[PDB]
Amino acid sequence: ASMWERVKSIIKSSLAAASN
Amino acid sequence: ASMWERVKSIIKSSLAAASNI
Amino acid sequence: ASMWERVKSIIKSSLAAAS
Amino acid sequence: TQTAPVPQQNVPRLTRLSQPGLAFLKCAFAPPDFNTDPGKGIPDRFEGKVVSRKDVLNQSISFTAGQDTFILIAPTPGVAYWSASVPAGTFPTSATTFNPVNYPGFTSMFGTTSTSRSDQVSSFRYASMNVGIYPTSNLMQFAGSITVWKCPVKLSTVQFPVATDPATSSLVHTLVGLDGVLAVGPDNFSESFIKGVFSQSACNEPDFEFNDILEGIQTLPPANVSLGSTGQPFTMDSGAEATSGVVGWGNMDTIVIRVSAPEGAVNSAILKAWSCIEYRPNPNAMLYQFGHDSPPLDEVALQEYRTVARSLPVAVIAAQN
Amino acid sequence: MAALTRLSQPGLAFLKCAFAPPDFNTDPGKGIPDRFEGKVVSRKDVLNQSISFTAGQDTFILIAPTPGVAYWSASVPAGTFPTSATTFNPVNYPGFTSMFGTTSTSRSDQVSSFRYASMNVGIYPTSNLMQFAGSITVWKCPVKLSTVQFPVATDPATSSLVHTLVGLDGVLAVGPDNFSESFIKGVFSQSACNEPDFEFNDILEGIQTLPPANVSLGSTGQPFTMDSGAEATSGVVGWGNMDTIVIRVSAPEGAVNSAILKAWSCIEYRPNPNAMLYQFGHDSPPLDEVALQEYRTVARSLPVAVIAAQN
Amino acid sequence: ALTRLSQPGLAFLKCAFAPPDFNTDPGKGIPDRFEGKVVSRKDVLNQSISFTAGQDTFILIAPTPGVAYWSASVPAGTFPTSATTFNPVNYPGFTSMFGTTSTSRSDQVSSFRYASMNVGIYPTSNLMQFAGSITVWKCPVKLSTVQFPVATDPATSSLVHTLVGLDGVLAVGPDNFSESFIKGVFSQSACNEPDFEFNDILEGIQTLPPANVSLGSTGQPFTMDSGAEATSGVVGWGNMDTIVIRVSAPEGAVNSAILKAWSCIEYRPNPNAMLYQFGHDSPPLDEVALQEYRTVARSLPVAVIAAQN
RNA sequence: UUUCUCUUUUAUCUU
Ligand SMILES: [Ca+2]
Ligand SMILES: [Ca+2]
Ligand SMILES: [Ca+2]
Ligand SMILES: [Ca+2]
Ligand SMILES: [Cl-]
Repeated sequence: ASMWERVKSIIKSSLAAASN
Repeated sequence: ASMWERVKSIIKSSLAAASNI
Repeated sequence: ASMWERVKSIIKSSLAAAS
Repeated sequence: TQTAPVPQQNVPRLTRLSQPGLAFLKCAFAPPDFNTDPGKGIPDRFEGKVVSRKDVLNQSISFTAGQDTFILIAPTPGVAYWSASVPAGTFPTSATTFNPVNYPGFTSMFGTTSTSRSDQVSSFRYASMNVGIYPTSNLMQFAGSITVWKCPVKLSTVQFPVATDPATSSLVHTLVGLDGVLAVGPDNFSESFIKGVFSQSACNEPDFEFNDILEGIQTLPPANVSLGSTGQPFTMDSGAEATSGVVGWGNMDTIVIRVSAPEGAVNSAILKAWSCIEYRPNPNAMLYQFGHDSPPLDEVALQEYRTVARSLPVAVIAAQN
Repeated sequence: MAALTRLSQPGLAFLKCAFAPPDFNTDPGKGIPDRFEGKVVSRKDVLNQSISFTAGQDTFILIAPTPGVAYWSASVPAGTFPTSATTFNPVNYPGFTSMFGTTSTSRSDQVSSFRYASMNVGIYPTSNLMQFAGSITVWKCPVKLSTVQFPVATDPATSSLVHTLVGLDGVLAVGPDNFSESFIKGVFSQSACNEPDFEFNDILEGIQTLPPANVSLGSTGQPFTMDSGAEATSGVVGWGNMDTIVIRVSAPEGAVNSAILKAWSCIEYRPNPNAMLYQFGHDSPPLDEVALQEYRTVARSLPVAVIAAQN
Repeated sequence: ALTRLSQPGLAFLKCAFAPPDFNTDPGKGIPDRFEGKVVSRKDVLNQSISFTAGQDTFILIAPTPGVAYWSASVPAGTFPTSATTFNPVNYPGFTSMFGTTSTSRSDQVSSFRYASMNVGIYPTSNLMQFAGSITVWKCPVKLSTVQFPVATDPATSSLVHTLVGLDGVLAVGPDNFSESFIKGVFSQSACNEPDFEFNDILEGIQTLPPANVSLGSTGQPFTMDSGAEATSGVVGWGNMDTIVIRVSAPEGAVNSAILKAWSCIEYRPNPNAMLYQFGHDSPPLDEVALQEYRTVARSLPVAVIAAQN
C-alpha cells in the first residue's frame, strides 16, 4: 500500500463512516 | 446545578430559536 | 457603474454557482 | 477627449454535541458543579498530541480591614492569581506590586530556574479559567463588597533607546491593558462580600491558537527596566525563580476582583481557581505518557461556547456556582 | 435577490464598510461577523484632505494598517522610488491623541488590542482640464512587522532584537498587478485581510520610528525609514493584518494636480474598562459564514483599483 | 467519494501526505479561507548521506524555510548535549530566495505558511554491511523568546529568540517509529495549529543562541548554527512539528542512503521580486479537504518503512 | 456581467 493508497482509503473510509 | 442548569437553559434556548428553520 | 453594485454583482454571480 | 486609455492587464475574473464538545462546555462554564473534571480538550480543528491539565486551587484567605484587595485571575500558566492590596477607596498605583499564588505543582511543570520553563511543555492554550470566592465569615463580623470586571490584558512589547556605548535600542515585554484595573469596569458584578462570587473568563480570540512558553520572565517590568519605560500602571513580580514565574500569557481576558474590607471588618473566605489547559508535551517529558489527541472539531460546541459566554452575567453569587 | 438575504444584518454591513464606503449616508459597519463575540468598540475613521501635489516630483503614499494614521507619504525626484535616503511621515485620522495619548508609552491606555475590518482610499482630482498632468499608479504590498536579530559590541557584548518592517522592498517597483491611469481620472482602492481569519493584534508601545532610535537603517534590512514624528502628535501603535496600498502620484514640471484624498478604516478595538471609550462598546457580531465567504470571494475578484468615477 | 473534494483540496492532500507518489505538481495551495496572492514553492532535496559508524546521527526536519534539515552526530547510545551544534543542509536555491546577508531575507518574500513537510530515507548500502536502526518521533518545537538582564552601563534587559521544546530531542519519544536501518523510512509532519496562519520572515538570525548570547541563558539544550550568512540562515519558523530522526550506526556498519525532503510552502511575494510572476490566489475554502487533512494526519503512523512511501 | 456551440489544450476522478 503506497502512501497515497493508504491515504485514499482513510479518506473514503472517513467520508463513508460519516454518511451514517 | 444553578450554573450548569443556567448553561443548559441558554443552550436549549438558542438551539431552539435556531431550529425553526 | 457604482462600487456597491460592482460588488453586489460578484456576490450574486458566485452565489449562483451555490444554488 | 483625444487621450487613449492606459491598457490594464492581470485583472481578476438538528445536530447535537460530541462527548468532548459537551465536556468542553462544562469545564468552560461550570466546574464546581461536577464530581470530576468533565474536560477532555478543545473540540476545534486541531487534533495533535496534547496533555490536558485541570488546575485547581483552594486558598483560605483573610482580607485586611481598611484595605481594598485586588485579585487578578490572569492567563499565566501555573499561577492561579496575582494579588495586592491598597488603602480602601483606592486602586493600584505605580507604587503597587502584584504577587502570584501558584497552582499546586508549579515546579514539577516549569522547573526551578527562569530558563527551565519549557523543559516539560513547549506551548499551550487555555480552554477555561474560572474563579470562586466562598465567604467563611460569620454574619456579624464581615462587612464590605466583592466587585468583578474583566480586562483585555495582552502581553505586548515596548521599544525605547538606551544610552549605552555604543548607543542601543531596547525591546522588552510589556503588559498592555492593565490600566483597566484602575477603575471598576462598566460591565461588572458588585455585591455584599458575604454573598461570595463565581465567575469565568473566555477565549478573547476568534479561535484557540497555541501560545508559546516564555523563558526568563520573573518580573514585568523586567530587571533593569523602569516602570516608566514600559507604560504599565504597576508591577508584576513573580518572585524567586525557584518558586514561581511568568511562563506565558494565554488568550483569555483577565478577571479582576476587588474585595473591599472596611475598617474593623473580619472578611475571611476560600478562594478557588480552575484552569483547563491544553499543553503540547515534549517527547522527553514524563508528562507525555498521559497525553492524547485534541478532540475533533465540533461546530455545535464551538458556537454554543460563544453564545453561552455572551449570555452569562459577568459573575454570580457563590450560592449559584 | 436570494443572495443578499442569506446574510445576517451585520454580515451585510460588514461587506459594505469593507468594499464601498462612499456609497452610504452612514457607515453600515458594526463589527466582524466571525466566531468572536467579545466586547469591542467599532471605530470608522475617515480622513478628508484637500491636497496639492508637488510638480516635478513623484509622491508616494502608503495606506498602512497602522491604527490612527490614515497614511504615510514622502515625495522623491521624478521617475525615482524611495531610497535609503527617504523617510515617510504619517498623516493622522482625526483625534489620534484622544485614542492613543501624547507620549510614546501611553498608546495602550484606552484600548489594548485591535483588528481591521476594512481599509480603503480614494483620490478625487479637483484640477481643471487646463492644469492637470501626470499619473496615479496603485499596487499592494504584503508588508508585515517582524524583527531583526544582530550583535552589538557593548560592554559586555550583547545581542539586539528590534522591530523591522518586512516586505517594504515591494514599494520600490510597480508590480505586475497594478492600476495605472491619468491623474484626472482619480482612483479608488481597498485592501483586505491578509490572513485566513481576523485575529487581534496587540497595541505596540514606544514606537516612534523604524528603524528605532540608535539603530542604523542598514542593520534592519528596511529599504527606507518610517518616522511618526513628535510622540505628542503621532506614532505607530500597531500593525494590522491588511496588505499595504502603495500609490505613486507623478506630477510633471509645470502641472497643477490638486485633489481630495479620502481614507477609511473600519477597526474593532478591545476597550479598557477604565477608558471613557468603553461606554460606546458592544459585542462583536456573531459568525456569519455566508458573509465571511463572500468577503473572500469579492475581495479577490475586485481589481487592484478603479478610477474615481466609480467608488 | 473523492469527488466531494475540490481540485485543489485533493492536490493539497497529496502534497501533504504523499509527495513521492506523484510525478509532479503535488499542490496548488491551501484550501482555506485565505485567497490572497501567494507563490507555491515546491522544495525538494536529494541528499546522498553516509552515517559514520559508532555514531548516532540526529536529523531534524524543522519548519525553517529554505533549509531541508539540520543534523549532528553523537557517540553511539547518547543524545545531543550542550556541546552539540546542529548544521543545516539547504534546499536548492536558498540564496536565490533569501539573499546573501542576514538582513536581506525579506527581499523576495515577506511571510509564509507551510502546507507540507515530508522526509524519506532510502538505504543505499548492501545487505551484508549495514547494521543499526532508524528511529523517528516528532517534537512541538516553537520559536519563543527569553528575557534576562545584562550588566552593561547603563544596566539593561535583553530579549532574544530562543527555541522552546528542543528538549524533546534528548530522548526517543513514546510515539515513535523504530526499525532496522535497511528498511529506510518515510514520514511527514502536520500543521500544529487549528489553522494555517502566516508567519513573518525573520531578519538577521544566523545562530540560536545568537552571537553574544550564551546557551543556558537561553534554556536551549544545544545550538543551531546556520553558518555563513552568504550561504544559509534561519529566515523563519513555521507551524509544523519538527521531525526527529535518529540513525544509529554501530561500529563497523556501512550505512548509506539517499535522503529526500519535500516542502510545499505558500509565500507572500513582493512586487519587486521576479518570483511574483508566478503568484496566484490561494485556493478557496474546501471544508471537506480541511477536515480530511486532520483526520488523515491523526490516522497515519508516526512513520513507515521506505517501501511504503 | 452579459449567450451558447467548436476544437481546443492541459488537469484530475473513475473502470
Ligand atoms: Ca489563529
Ligand atoms: Ca499605560
Ligand atoms: Ca530588505
Ligand atoms: Ca529548557
Ligand atoms: Cl480639507
